[PDB]
Amino acid sequence: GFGCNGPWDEDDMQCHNHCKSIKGYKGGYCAKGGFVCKCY
Repeated sequence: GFGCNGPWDEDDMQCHNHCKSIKGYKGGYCAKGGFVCKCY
């Protein structure tokens, strides 16, 4: 979700911006074959 819609629809920036809006996270990217927005 959050832009991570598989290896043909992998919007890392959308995920990153989603993750950065959550207190305590620095960023994010698509993981698990493009299907998971992973925040860090």
